[PDB]
Amino acid sequence: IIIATKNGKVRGMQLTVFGGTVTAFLGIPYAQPPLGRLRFKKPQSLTKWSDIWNATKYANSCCQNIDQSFPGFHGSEMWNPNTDLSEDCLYLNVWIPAPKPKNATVLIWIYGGGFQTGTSSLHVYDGKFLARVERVIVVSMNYRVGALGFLALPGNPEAPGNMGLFDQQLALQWVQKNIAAFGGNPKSVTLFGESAGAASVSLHLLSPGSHSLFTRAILQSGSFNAPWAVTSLYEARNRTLNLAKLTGCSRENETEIIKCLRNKDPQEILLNEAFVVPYGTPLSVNFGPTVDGDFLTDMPDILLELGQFKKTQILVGVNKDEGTAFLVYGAPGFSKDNNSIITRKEFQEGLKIFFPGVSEFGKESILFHYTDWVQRPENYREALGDVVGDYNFICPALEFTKKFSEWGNNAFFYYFEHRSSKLPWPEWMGVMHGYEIEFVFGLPLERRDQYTKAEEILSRSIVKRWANFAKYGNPQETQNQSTSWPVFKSTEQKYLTLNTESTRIMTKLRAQQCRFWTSFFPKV
Amino acid sequence: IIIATKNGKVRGMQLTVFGGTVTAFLGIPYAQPPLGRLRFKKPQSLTKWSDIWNATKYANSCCQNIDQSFPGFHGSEMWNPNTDLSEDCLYLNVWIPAPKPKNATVLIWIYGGGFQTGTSSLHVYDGKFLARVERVIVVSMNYRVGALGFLALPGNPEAPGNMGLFDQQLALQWVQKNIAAFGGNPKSVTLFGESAGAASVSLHLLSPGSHSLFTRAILQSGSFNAPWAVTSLYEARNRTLNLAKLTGCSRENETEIIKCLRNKDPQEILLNEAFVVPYGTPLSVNFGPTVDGDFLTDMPDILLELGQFKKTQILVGVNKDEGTAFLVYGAPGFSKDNNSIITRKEFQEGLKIFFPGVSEFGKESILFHYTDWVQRPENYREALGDVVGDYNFICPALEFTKKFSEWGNNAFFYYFEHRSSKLPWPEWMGVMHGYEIEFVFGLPLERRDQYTKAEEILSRSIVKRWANFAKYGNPQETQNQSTSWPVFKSTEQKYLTLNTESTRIMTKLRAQQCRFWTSFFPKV
Ligand SMILES: *[C@@H]1O[C@H](CO[C@H]2O[C@@H](C)[C@@H](O)[C@@H](O)[C@@H]2O)[C@@H](O[C@@H]2O[C@H](CO)[C@@H](O)[C@H](O)[C@H]2NC(C)=O)[C@H](O)[C@H]1NC(C)=O
Ligand SMILES: *[C@@H]1O[C@H](CO[C@H]2O[C@@H](C)[C@@H](O)[C@@H](O)[C@@H]2O)[C@@H](O[C@@H]2O[C@H](CO)[C@@H](O)[C@H](O)[C@H]2NC(C)=O)[C@H](O)[C@H]1NC(C)=O
Ligand SMILES: *[C@@H]1O[C@H](CO)[C@@H](O[C@@H]2O[C@H](CO)[C@@H](O)[C@H](O)[C@H]2NC(C)=O)[C@H](O)[C@H]1NC(C)=O
Ligand SMILES: *[C@@H]1O[C@H](CO)[C@@H](O[C@@H]2O[C@H](CO)[C@@H](O)[C@H](O)[C@H]2NC(C)=O)[C@H](O)[C@H]1NC(C)=O
Ligand SMILES: *[C@@H]1O[C@H](CO)[C@@H](O)[C@H](O)[C@H]1NC(C)=O
Ligand SMILES: *[C@@H]1O[C@H](CO)[C@@H](O)[C@H](O)[C@H]1NC(C)=O
Ligand SMILES: *[C@@H]1O[C@H](CO)[C@@H](O)[C@H](O)[C@H]1NC(C)=O
Ligand SMILES: *[C@@H]1O[C@H](CO)[C@@H](O)[C@H](O)[C@H]1NC(C)=O
Ligand SMILES: *[C@@H]1O[C@H](CO)[C@@H](O)[C@H](O)[C@H]1NC(C)=O
Ligand SMILES: *[C@@H]1O[C@H](CO)[C@@H](O)[C@H](O)[C@H]1NC(C)=O
Ligand SMILES: [Cl-]
Ligand SMILES: [Cl-]
Ligand SMILES: [Cl-]
Ligand SMILES: [Cl-]
Repeated sequence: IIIATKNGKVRGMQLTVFGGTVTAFLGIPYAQPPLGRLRFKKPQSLTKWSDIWNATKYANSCCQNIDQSFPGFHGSEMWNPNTDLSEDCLYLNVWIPAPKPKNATVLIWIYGGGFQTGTSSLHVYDGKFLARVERVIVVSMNYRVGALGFLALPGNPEAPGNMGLFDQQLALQWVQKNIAAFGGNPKSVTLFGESAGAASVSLHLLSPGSHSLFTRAILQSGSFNAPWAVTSLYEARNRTLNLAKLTGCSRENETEIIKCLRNKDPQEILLNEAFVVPYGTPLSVNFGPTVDGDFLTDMPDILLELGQFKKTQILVGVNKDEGTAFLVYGAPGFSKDNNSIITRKEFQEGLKIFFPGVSEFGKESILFHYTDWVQRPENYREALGDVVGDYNFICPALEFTKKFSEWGNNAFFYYFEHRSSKLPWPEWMGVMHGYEIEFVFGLPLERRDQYTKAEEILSRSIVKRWANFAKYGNPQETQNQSTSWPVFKSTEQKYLTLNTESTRIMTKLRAQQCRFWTSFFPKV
Repeated sequence: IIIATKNGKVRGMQLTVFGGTVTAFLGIPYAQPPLGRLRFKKPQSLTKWSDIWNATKYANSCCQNIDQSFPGFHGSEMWNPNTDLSEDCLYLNVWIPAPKPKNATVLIWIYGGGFQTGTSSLHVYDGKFLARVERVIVVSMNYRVGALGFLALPGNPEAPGNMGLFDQQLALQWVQKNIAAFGGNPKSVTLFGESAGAASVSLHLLSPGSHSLFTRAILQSGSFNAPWAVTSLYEARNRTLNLAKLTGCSRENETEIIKCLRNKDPQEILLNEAFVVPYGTPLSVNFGPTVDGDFLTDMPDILLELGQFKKTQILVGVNKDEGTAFLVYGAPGFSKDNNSIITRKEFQEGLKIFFPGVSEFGKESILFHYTDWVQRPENYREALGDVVGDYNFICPALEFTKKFSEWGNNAFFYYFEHRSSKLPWPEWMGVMHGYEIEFVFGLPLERRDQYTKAEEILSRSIVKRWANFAKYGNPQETQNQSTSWPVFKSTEQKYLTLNTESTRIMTKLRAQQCRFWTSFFPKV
């Protein structure tokens, strides 16, 4: 099966899925390889080829450091790249239903990884189930991460910042230009992403250059107002300068720093990324989105507050235990291989790990809010995970949702509270960050895969809600006497819970905690 | 001029005021002298006399410690008793217009003094101007203060607690029974009081036994939810026991403690009051109102929250610099005789003076809220006064007013921001606690008295607003193109400013500060 695109012909492959067929185009190029003089620059448009480009396997993932904390452990290693790393990584994937759809709604996935890691080729991002079951087209792209994606010297087109966000945007344009040839509708495009991919989705809502490149947006565990999501101009300069220093690239002409940096081996850039900050945390985002005056015209908090964003429906959600994953990457007394009962003093040390440049009064105030017990051995263990999850993910998603909904548009908020029966991490970690993704992509619809029946049904329903959101702007499941998902409004603040037992309409998720993070904490 | 009362005849005296005449009955007894076996007991009803009781001078003030901090200084000494002290102090005063009114509205004054001091005979509480100018009747009473008024052993009728509040109540009853004989209307009775007298007024709103004894209420700089106004059952026991210890009255039968205490000289009781707490502040209320199960049936915060109070109009207000008066009674670096520029470290020490049993985190949180400057030498001096005024007076009055108004009734809130031209305290102390009182009582209407013309006019208007509140439930001045005083509602929270220049309608007095005291601080 060959499809003609604006730039040339591409050949896909056929896949058998659930007694049916999906056509996959894995590894289509969508920009000039950002090599040599192009390193650190905005992606450049691709020139046409003749002959048939073979899109029959996943392409290279972008250069990135890897999680080596737990070698041989599936819980961590499932997130590591499963394709060669290369600066030559600007590729995308298309999954289309078979037979070819006529005008299918398009779902475009943006992976997370803290803007430092990730790739579109992970097993948990495999778009074939969605294409099979919902007759949507799924698109996913690789975008540059780390310094190669986000090194910033404000205004300097040699290293303008946000390059990885421009990679995402050029791929959204590729879909606008090319997806009708695959039977897709460019006027019915939903972005969806998780963590940094969700924060990325939220920034496309703010970027004028992305306005016309999509219809609706889904934000899983992330948004651009999360404390890790946007690098200040101040931090970004300092970090670019530290990178320069660490690589023998300290200069006077700023364009001489970049020219020098362009001569370094990709691997020398990667090795030095960790150290550009004096004290990092497990949630460090050394190189991330900045206000560059191009993709992002002003501090995004100001844009959100004042209603300067694309007016459309949003679907937003978080997981019950967002913060737990992070505790075993540096918090004292924690371990994936025991129940991690910590003491008051370990808790206090843990705050120091997660809030390194925060005043002592700042830290005691967290302690004060989070240690008024209602004792129980796991009090402290549980509080630290909640601290981390509320501050970094839940309260920001909830605030993003209130502020966005205040300008008129329908918003839907979910609280995912199901722990995978296959989860390789311990029980105390609960409903972890990243672990709704496999339900969204329909992995439990595969009966061979060892999930329970209740999980198949949960996945089926979520897949239907996401597809209905995408096609119709309303994440209902209308056929099986399902709980109706109410609009989230800043007054009532209704949200839907997602779980195998009984799905509920509830109100004001984390009301007390978020008042602390959102109103008070930003003052310290 | 002789008037027959239920208990006997009383003779008054005539007074010349503003080219007219007022009749004064100064020193009418309203209960059995609470002496001997009656010490610490609820006031007992007075038995009739024959012959004419001479009410021609102020009676004894109740026993109390005196402010000796500034001998010969008018600023402090104007508040000290100006009549002999005696346990034989249960007397009241009546000022009536001449000629005798037909059915005049009645204004009943309850003095403050932290429930430890005060008397109805102060020059600033002289009811003759009000009687002359507004043709109201003014009543005022002495009530027991300190341990003699408020010593509590819950449930024990030898020392039940709240005796001074029962003194106030028996005097309200005396007015119900006797004021028609003076030309007054028992159905048109407004209580007004300042500081502890205002807190007392607010408790009469909660006490079922006071329900039928008045119509409306005015609260100047105080309410029962202020942090100093109600003694916990816990503190009260401890304090009664410490008093016992200090006087050689420690016993086993609790009624043996009281019997012993009844043998002590009044002066030995007074001397020991200060020490019943390990650490007091300048705002200490050693012996005050308790939940006694009689005057007060439950924790007053619960009563207010749940709407269990007399449904009527209230007029509530505070002064611009409530907290300053207190700083020269123990805060380091402060003095009435210099400009009291303190440093950060003095500020911190001052918090320790005012918040002695408060966690170190509690104190830094005050510091954090109050030291974000917009530097200026008087930053710290000003912040400490604001801390003290907001916490102790302004935020509680504002909260009382919101909560009361939420049950349907009209409430009016004022912010008194005029500094007396005659104020003997320094300028840095500004618009002090206690210094609206002389405007309310019309002292500036006396032209001989050295006040400015703008002050005469301000006093005239306030007197008219208070009298209109009392007579008609609406503190308007309707004749002189005055700013209309809007109802205070918990949404808009409109208040009127009182000053010589221009009177304003403003909103949400101390919004940021009170969120701190009212929502957050009670948690520490
Ligand atoms: C801006 O960067 C400086 C640079 O210091 C860094 O040098 C880099 C090459 C890298 O190795 C990095 O780890 C190292 O810290 C930071 O200055 C440092 O600040 C800390 C304060 O805790 C000191 O302990 C370091 O000694 C100090 N180094 C120097 C040379 O001054 C600085 O903290 C940073 N500022 C910002 C914006 O956070
Ligand atoms: C309840 O009262 C006790 C009694 O202690 C007091 O004895 C009184 C007669 C009087 O002189 C008073 O000043 C004295 O403090 C309090 O116990 C005291 O607590 C403080 C703690 O700061 C200690 O430093 C004292 O040594 C200690 N004394 C004794 C004998 O224990 C106690 O604080 C108080 N509790 C409450 C309810 O606040
Ligand atoms: C869980 O495992 C961790 C790591 O193995 C344990 O934390 C260690 O405990 C002891 C003393 O507290 C020390 O030898 C190490 O320094 C600790 N490591 C870290 C990173 O804190 C922890 O004790 C275990 N807890 C259990 C079994 O509850
Ligand atoms: C205002 O007066 C007070 C009291 O007289 C001064 O505070 C004193 O200052 C010195 C040193 O700071 C000490 O000798 C005393 O211990 C202080 N007394 C108290 C109670 O703090 C203060 O210095 C004066 N401040 C001025 C002129 O600004
Ligand atoms: C692409 O795939 C086709 C079909 O098998 C093959 O014949 C062709 O040679 C391929 N082109 C390459 C390897 O570049
Ligand atoms: C796809 O649907 C859109 C409306 O969203 C319509 O305007 C467009 O022409 C359609 N394209 C097809 C069926 O080719
Ligand atoms: C509706 O329920 C049926 C079973 O009665 C199931 O086969 C189907 O997958 C469900 N549809 C959705 C979208 O959940
Ligand atoms: C009360 O005053 C009257 C009038 O002057 C006087 O004649 C009478 O004796 C007085 N009674 C006393 C002093 O008890
Ligand atoms: C006083 O006015 C009241 C109404 O508040 C009325 O009921 C009462 O009879 C009046 N008493 C007089 C004029 O004696
Ligand atoms: C109204 O103003 C006049 C002067 O025109 C003044 O004499 C009078 O006291 C004022 N009345 C009140 C109640 O303020
Ligand atoms: Cl929960
Ligand atoms: Cl359901
Ligand atoms: Cl002010
Ligand atoms: Cl006016």
